[PDB]
Amino acid sequence: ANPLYQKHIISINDLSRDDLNLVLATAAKLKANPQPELLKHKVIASCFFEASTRTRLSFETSMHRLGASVVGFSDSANTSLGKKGETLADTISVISTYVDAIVMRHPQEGAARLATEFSGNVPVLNAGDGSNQHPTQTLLDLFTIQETQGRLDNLHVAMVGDLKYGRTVHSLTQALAKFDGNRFYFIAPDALAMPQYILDMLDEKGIAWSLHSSIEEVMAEVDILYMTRVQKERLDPSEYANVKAQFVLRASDLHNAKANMKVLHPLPRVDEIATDVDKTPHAWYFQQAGNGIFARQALLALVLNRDLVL
Amino acid sequence: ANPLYQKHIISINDLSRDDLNLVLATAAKLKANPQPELLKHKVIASCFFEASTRTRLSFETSMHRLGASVVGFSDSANTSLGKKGETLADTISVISTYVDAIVMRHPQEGAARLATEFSGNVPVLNAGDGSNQHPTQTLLDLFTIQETQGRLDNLHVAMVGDLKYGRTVHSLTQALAKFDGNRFYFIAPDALAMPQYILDMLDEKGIAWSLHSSIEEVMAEVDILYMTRVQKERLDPSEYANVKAQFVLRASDLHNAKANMKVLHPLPRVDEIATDVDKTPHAWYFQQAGNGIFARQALLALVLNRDLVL
Amino acid sequence: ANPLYQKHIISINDLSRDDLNLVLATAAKLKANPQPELLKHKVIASCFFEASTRTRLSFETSMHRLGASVVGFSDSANTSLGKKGETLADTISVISTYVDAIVMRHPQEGAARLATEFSGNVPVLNAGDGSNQHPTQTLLDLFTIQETQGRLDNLHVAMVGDLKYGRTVHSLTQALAKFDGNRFYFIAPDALAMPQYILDMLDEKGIAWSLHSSIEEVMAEVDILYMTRVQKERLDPSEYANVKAQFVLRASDLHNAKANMKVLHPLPRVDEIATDVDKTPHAWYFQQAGNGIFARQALLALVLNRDLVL
Amino acid sequence: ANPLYQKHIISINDLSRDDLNLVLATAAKLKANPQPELLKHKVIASCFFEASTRTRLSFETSMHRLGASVVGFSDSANTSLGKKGETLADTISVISTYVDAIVMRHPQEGAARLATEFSGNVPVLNAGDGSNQHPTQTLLDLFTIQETQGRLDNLHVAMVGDLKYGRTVHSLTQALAKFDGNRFYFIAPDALAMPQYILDMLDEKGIAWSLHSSIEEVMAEVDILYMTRVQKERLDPSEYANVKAQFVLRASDLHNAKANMKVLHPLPRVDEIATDVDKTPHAWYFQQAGNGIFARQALLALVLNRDLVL
Amino acid sequence: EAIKRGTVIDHIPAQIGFKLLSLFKLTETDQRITIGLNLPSGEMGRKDLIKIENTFLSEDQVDQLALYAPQATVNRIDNYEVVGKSRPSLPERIDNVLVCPNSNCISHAEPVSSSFAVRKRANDIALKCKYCEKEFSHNVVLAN
Amino acid sequence: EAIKRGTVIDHIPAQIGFKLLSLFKLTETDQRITIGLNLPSGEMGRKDLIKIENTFLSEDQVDQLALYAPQATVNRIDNYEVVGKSRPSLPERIDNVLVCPNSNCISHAEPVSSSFAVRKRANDIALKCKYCEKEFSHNVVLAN
Ligand SMILES: Nc1ccn([C@@H]2O[C@H](COP(=O)(O)OP(=O)(O)OP(=O)(O)O)[C@@H](O)[C@H]2O)c(=O)n1
Ligand SMILES: Nc1ccn([C@@H]2O[C@H](COP(=O)(O)OP(=O)(O)OP(=O)(O)O)[C@@H](O)[C@H]2O)c(=O)n1
Ligand code: NA
Ligand SMILES: [Zn+2]
Ligand SMILES: [Zn+2]
Repeated sequence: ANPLYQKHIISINDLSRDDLNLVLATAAKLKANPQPELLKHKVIASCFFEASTRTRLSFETSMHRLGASVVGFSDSANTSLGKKGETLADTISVISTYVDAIVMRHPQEGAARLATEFSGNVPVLNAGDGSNQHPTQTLLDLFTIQETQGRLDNLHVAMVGDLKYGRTVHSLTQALAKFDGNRFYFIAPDALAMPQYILDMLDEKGIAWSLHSSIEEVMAEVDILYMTRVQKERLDPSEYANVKAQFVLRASDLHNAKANMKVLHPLPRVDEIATDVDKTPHAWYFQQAGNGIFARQALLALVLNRDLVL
Repeated sequence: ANPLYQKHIISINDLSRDDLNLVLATAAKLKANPQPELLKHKVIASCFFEASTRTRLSFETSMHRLGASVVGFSDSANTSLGKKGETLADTISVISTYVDAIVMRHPQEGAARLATEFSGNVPVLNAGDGSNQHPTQTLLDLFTIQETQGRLDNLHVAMVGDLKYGRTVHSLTQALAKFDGNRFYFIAPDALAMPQYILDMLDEKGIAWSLHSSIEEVMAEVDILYMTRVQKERLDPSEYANVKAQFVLRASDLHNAKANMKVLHPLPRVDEIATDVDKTPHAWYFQQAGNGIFARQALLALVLNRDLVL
Repeated sequence: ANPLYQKHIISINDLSRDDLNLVLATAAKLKANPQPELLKHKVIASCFFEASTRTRLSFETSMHRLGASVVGFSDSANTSLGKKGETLADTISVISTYVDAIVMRHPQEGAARLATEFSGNVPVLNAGDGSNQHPTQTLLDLFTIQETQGRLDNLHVAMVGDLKYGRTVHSLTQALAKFDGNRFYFIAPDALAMPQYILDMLDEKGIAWSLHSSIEEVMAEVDILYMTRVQKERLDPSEYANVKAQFVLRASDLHNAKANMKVLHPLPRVDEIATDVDKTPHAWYFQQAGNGIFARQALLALVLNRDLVL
Repeated sequence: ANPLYQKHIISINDLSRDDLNLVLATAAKLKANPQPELLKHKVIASCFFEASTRTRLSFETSMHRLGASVVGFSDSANTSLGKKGETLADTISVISTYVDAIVMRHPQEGAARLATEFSGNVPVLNAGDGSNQHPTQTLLDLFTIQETQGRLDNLHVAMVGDLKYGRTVHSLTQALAKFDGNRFYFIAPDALAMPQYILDMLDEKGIAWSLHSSIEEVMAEVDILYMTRVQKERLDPSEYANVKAQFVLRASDLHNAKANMKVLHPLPRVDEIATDVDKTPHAWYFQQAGNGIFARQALLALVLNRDLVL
Repeated sequence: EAIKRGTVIDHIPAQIGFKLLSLFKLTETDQRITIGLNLPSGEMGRKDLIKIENTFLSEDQVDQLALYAPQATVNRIDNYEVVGKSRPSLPERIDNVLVCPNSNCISHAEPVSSSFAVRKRANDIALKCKYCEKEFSHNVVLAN
Repeated sequence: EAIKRGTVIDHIPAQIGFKLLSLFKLTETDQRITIGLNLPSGEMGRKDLIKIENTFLSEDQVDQLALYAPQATVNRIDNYEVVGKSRPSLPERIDNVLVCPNSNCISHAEPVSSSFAVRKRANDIALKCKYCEKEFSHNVVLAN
C-alpha cells in the first residue's frame, strides 16, 4: 500500500516532499529496469480537450511501456461538443465505468478536480487544467533537475519569461519550495513578473529570491536555467520588441555558465531559445521531455499498483 | 545485422535492387508465417499531417500484427498547429525521445528527410512527403507485381493517368528501372505526360518505353496495367471531358487481356476504374492494398530487428 | 482654400489646435444648418478591413447627408486582396482611380499612411489603423466635450480602463494636450496603465496628471468621465475579478458628481457602464455617438469642398 | 434607338466591331464631358457571387457617376440562394422585378446567359462567368489600347502568362481579331499555352501569330505588352521555378522597348510585374483600371438610355 | 596606394566596414574600390577603412553613417590631396536600411521603403516609424 | 601592399568579390583583410581581389568558389612567398549558401541548412536538393 495508491494526481499542492521523492525514486528504478507487463490488463483513458504534443504522446507512450491499453481523444467530436450538454460530469461518470484511470487536459481551471467527484474509484490524473495546475510537468522537471544536479536542495534556479501567467513555473517554484536552501532568480518583463502570492509564499518559508533585468546578470551562478516562452500576444508588439533581447537565450550567452548548468524549457518554444544552443552541452530540454516518460510511468505504476516490488 | 537495420526509409533512390528484394522476401515469409510478438515492447509513432485511409491504417495495423504499440495523430491539434512554431524539427526531436520508430506523412517535400536529422537513432519511415517520395507504396506495388507475375524482370508495364504529377508512378518507374528488360507504356493526356527526366533516366539505362493514345492500344500485351486517377482539377473541365474516355477503364476493355494481366491502382479512385471491373479476375487493386500489410510489416521488422531469424 | 482642403486625415499628431477648432466649428454649423447637396456628384469609398458599426455607419450616413454616393466593403473577404492576395498598395492604387476620397479602417498600424503614398491626389481618412490612430473618433469626442462643457481648456478629465492599449484614449490625451490648463486623472488596472511615452509628453508640456485606483476616488471633481472597456481578455480571469469593481460605473457612483459632468464612452461598451446609468442626466455616450455624424460630416466637407463655406 | 439599347452584354462573341467602336466612342465622350444625371431614377443591381475589387467597385462607381442607385451583394452567403438553396433562375426571376438592369459575376460558366432567360426585359451585364466571358474587361482593355496607341488595327500585341485558362486574354484576342492587321505574340509556359481553338480562329482569319518562350524575346516590337498572372497554383512548384524568370517583367527588361509601348494587366497582379516598373512611362495597368469607369459607364448609358446622346 | 580622386571613409569601428558596404550598396559601381578591415589605427587598435574613387557623398549620405560609425571621418580627395574632410552628423530621417520592430506594422508585407524619424535624447537615439508611428530605441531597431 | 603569410583570392570576376564576402561571411574575422574591387587586369579586364591574413582554406572551401569564380586563383602565400596556388574545382555538394527554388520544400520554413548535390551537364550545372530531391539548373538556383 504505497502512499500514492489509487490517489488522484490533481494539484502540486496535494503532493508532499515524500510524495515527490517516492515518484522520482520509482521513475529512476523503472528507467533502469522497465516492467513492460506491469499494467497489463489495464485500460487507460487519454482525454485531451485542449491541444498537446508532449503531454499526451508521452503519457500514452508511458501507458504502453507498462503494457496498458489506451482509449481517448485529442479534441471534441464526441458527446460533449456534438450533442450539446453531455456535461463533463456525465462524461466522466460514463468513461469511469470503462477505464482504470483517467488522464485529462482541459481549458477550464478545476476540471480535473471536478472529474474526481464523478469518477468513483477511478484515479484521474491532471495533464493540465486552465491556468491552474500541471503536476506531471512539474514531476518531470524535478526528476530532470534531480537527475542532472543529483539533488533538489540548495540549488540556484533561475526562471525566465512569462512568470506572471505560466502555470508550470508557478508549480515548479511551489514544488522546489518544499525543499531546502534553494535560491530563485526571476527574470521577466515588468508586465509579466512572477506574481506577488508566489513571493509571499517564498518569504513565509525563508527562501531567497530576487528580480533581475537580464539572464547575463545571473548566468554565472545558476544550476538550472528554466526557460519558458513569452507569448507576444500578452504584450504590445512594440512593447515586446523593446525588452525581447533580455529574455531570449543564445549560445554565446552560455560563455560563463557552470559546467553543471542545464538549460530547461517545458516546450514548445518559439524563439526564446536560439537553435545554436541545441548543440551545447547545456541544452537539456529534449532530455527533459524524454524524462516525461519515466516520471509519468512512475505515476501510473504508483497509482495503479498497491505494492511495487521493484 | 541485416542491410536495412536501423535505416531510414525515405527515398526510393536510397533503395537498391538487393534492398527491394530483401524487403519483398521478408514480406513473403511473414505473410506465410506471422510473428505477432516480434516487435513486442516496441512503441511506434504514427504521425500523419495529411489525410490518408490506406497508408496510415495499414501501417498501424502492421505494427499491431507484429505486437508493437502505437501513438500518433491524424492531423494537427497538437503543438505545431495550436501553439504556433513548434517546428517540425522540435516536434521530431521530442517524439523521438518517446518512440522506437517514426512513420510520417507530410505535405512538404523533404519533411521525412528533415525528421531524419533530428530523430537521433530513431528510424523514420516516409509515408509520403509532398510530390516527392512514397516508398512504402512502391514496396507494396512491387511485392504485388512480383507475387502475381512471379518476377520483376522482363515485364510489360503500362501506366495510365496523371503521369506528370503522380509521385507513385514516378517512384514505381524508378523502382522497376532497377530491374532488367522491363518495357513501359505511358498513356496520358498531353497536359499530364510522364515527365522528361523519367524518360532520360530510362534512355540512360537502355529501357524501352513508348507513348500511347489509349489503353485499348496496348491492352493485349501488358502484364501490369497500373492505373492512377487523373484529377480533373489539374485540367479544364472542358479539356478533361474531351480525353476522358481514353484514360478510364471498364470491364469490356479487358476483353483481350492476357490471363496473367493484373489491374493495379494505388487508390483511391474516382471513376477511372468502373466498378464493373471489380468482378473480373484482372481486378487486383484491393489485393494490392492488402499487401501493404505485408510489405509494411516486413519494413518494420527489417528496420527494428537486427537479425530476423525466420 | 480652407486649411484642410485635400489634406489626408491620418494621425491626431498631424492636426494643429487650429485644425481641431476648425473641424468643430464646421461641425457646429452643419449641425445647425444642413447642406444636403454640398457633396453632390462626389463618390466616396468606405473600405473597412476590420469590424465596425459606429465608425463605418456614421461615416457613410455623413456622406449621404451631404449628397455624396458610396462604394466599398465591410470585410476584405470578397476582394482581390483577400482572395488572390493583392497588396493594399495596388488595392489603393486602383480604388483611387475611382473615387474622390477614401475612408479606411485597417487591422495593421500604418495602413492609412501607406494608402496615402498610393492614392495620388485622393484624400484618405483613417477610420482606425491597428493600435495607432483613430482621429475621427477624437474629433467627435472633442466636439462632444466642448458642446457639453462649453470649452476645451482648464478641464478636469478622467479616463478609465485599458489605458495601456487604448488608441482612442491615447489620441484624446494628445489632442486635449494641445489646449491649455487641462488636468488628467488616469484610472486603470496596474497591468493596463497609461504608457510612459504619454506621461512624458504631458510633462514636457507641464500638464498635470495623476493616477488613481478607483473611479469613486475622483468623481467629485471631474468634468468628463471618459470610460473605455477594460479589455478583460487582456488579463487573467481572476486578476480581473479582484480589481474589477474599481473600473466599472453604475448609477450609485454618481451621487457626488458635478452637475456639468458627463460620462463618455467611444463604445461599444460591455460591462464597465451599467445600464442604470443610461437614464441619468450624466449619460452622454449615445449623444457622443450621434455627434459622430456632425464632425465626420464637417471633416468630409473641409477635405472635399475647396474654399471654406461654414 | 442606339444599337445596344436594352441589349444584354454577355459574350465578346456577340459584339460586332461596330458595337465595340460605339462603346469606346461613348466612353471617350463621357470621359471628356460627364453626364451626372443621365441615369437618374434608375436602380441597378450589383450581384457578385464571386470575389472582386475592380470589376464590382468600378461598375458601382459608374452607376453613381451617372446618377443611378444600387442594391446587391458581394457574396451569396446571405441570400436565399446560399441559405435555402434557391435557384439562380428564381433569384433573377425575382430581382428582375425590382431593378432596371443587372450586373452579375458568377463562378459558373453560362450564368449570365441563364439570367437572360429569366430577367424579362431587364438587361443583364456579365461581370465574369467562370472561365467563359468577361466582356466589360475587354471593353476597357480596348479603350485603353486605342487611347495609348491611337488605333486598334495593325498593332503588335504580346500576351503573357496563363494563356490556356485566362478568359480575359481569350476574350481580348477574339476582340482584337475583329479589327485588321493585328499580329500576336503568345508568351506562356508550355503547360499554359494559348488553346488551339483560339489559334485556329486566328488562322481562318489569316491573322499572324507566333509563340515565344520569353518576354525579352519580343520586347523590341510590341506596342502592347499584355501581362496576366501566371497561375502558379496551376503548376508544380518546381516546374514553375524553372520557367518563372521568362514570364515575369521588371524595369530592366524595358531597355529596348518601343517608346509608345504600354504594359497592361487586368489585375490583380502578384509576382509577374515587379513594382520597379510602376514608375516607368510604360506602366499603364492602373490607368487601364481607371479606364474601367469610362466604358463601364458608356456601357450602362447605351443599354439604359434609349436614343443615342454621345 | 592613394587614389587620385574619390572618397575615403576613415576610422570605421571594427565589424562596421562590411555592414556599410552591405546596407548602402557601396560596392555597386564600376569605380575602383579599396577596403581595409581590422587595420591598425594607432590607439583604437583596429578600424575599417573604405576608399571609393571618382565618387563623393552629400552631407546627407554621410550623416547616414552616424548610427554605425559616429567617430568616422569622411575624406574628400581630389588630385591626390585630402581637400575637405567632415564627420557624420545625426540625420533627420533614416530610410531603407532599418526594419520596424513592430510585427504588426504595415511596412513588412507591403512594397514600401522603411523610414524612421530621428530624435536624440536620454543617452540614446529614438527612431519613430513613418507608418505605425511607434517609437523605439536605436538599440532595438539596429538589433535586427 | 603584398601580404606576409595568409591567403589571397585573385582573379574574381567583377561584382563577385563582395558577393563572396557575403555568402561565406569571410569578414567576420579579427584578421587584417584588404579588398580590391574593380581592379585592372588582363585575362578579364576588371577583377576583384581578396586578401585574408593568417587564414587558409581547405581544398573544399576553395571548390565552393566554383559557381561564382570558376577561373579564380587561390594563393597560400607565406613569408612573402606564393607557397601553393590552387584553382576552384566543382564540388559535389554546396551547402548553406544556396536557396531551394521549390517553394513547397521543407528547407524554407525549418531551422535546417540548405544543401545540394552538384552535377555537371554541359551548358549548366544541375543542383539536387537534399530535402527536395528536385533538381534545378544552377542558373535557376543562383539567378534569383
Ligand atoms: N590620395 C589619397 C589621400 C589620402 N588618403 C587617405 O585619407 C585618409 C586621411 O589622410 P590624411 O587626412 O591626409 O591624414 P590623417 O592624419 O589620417 O587625417 P585624420 O587624422 O583626420 O584621419 C587616410 O586613410 C589616407 O590614407 C588616401 O587613401 N589616398
Ligand atoms: N607577399 C605576397 C606575394 C604575393 N601576393 C599576391 O598573390 C598573388 C600572387 O601572384 P603571382 O605569384 O605574382 O603570379 P602572377 O604573375 O600575378 O599571375 P597569377 O594571377 O596567376 O598568380 C598576387 O595577387 C600577388 O599580388 C601578395 O599579396 N603578397
Ligand atoms: Na445614392
Ligand atoms: Zn512601423
Ligand atoms: Zn528543396
